Amino acid sequence: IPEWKQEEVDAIVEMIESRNTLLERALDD
Amino acid sequence: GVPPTAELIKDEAGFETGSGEPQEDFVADLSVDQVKQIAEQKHPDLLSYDLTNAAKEVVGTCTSLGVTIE
RNA sequence: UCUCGAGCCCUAGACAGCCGGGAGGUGAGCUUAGAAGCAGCUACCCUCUAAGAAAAGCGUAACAGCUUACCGGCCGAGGUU
Repeated sequence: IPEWKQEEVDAIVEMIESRNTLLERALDD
Repeated sequence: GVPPTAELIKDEAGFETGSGEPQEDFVADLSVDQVKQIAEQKHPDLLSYDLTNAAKEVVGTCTSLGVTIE
């Protein structure tokens, strides 16, 4: 449950809002 | 292209060589504006988008030679 | 080779392998005719960014070149101490 993977998903979601698995994760949110 | 940093500094700085040990031996100084100009001459050699960052790049070679700022 | 235990990592993809990326300021400053990761001394900072040392090991007269770090992909189950 690494913290950097969590900060990433949020970072990604912040760009979509305005690693493939992390992208999917974000897209799924 | 445009000449390197090490030199563009030793010009407006008014000195020829650096310091055997930087940050410990401040050889020269450079006003913020002076650094704003150099950053303008290297716009092509630097990757930064804004002038702000371009500075951080230049403002990174000085303090490492005893080139304080004001 | 068999058996028992502890720590840590892992399907938010672990360990290994293979492929791709490994970038700019800048070939840092000093010393030196020259030294550009890599003779020696000191410092070891910030841009772009998903990464990429002021360079861990070879290599060169010095470059070049080949790779480690680091990032991404393929793969898919335990792996490592």
